[PDB]
Amino acid sequence: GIVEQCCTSICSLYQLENYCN
Amino acid sequence: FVNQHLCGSHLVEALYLVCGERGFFYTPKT
Repeated sequence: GIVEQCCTSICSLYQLENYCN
Repeated sequence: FVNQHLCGSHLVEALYLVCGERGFFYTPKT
């Protein structure tokens, strides 16, 4: 996901938030 | 800070800026 949401598109800080803790 | 694509090198820098001191774990590959 995070690998295909930002490189393969535009992901935000809340979308990337699913990887913090 | 800008809505755009963050390929791993950008992600590691957008995921740390967004959640660095908190640490994380992103390594998906589908």
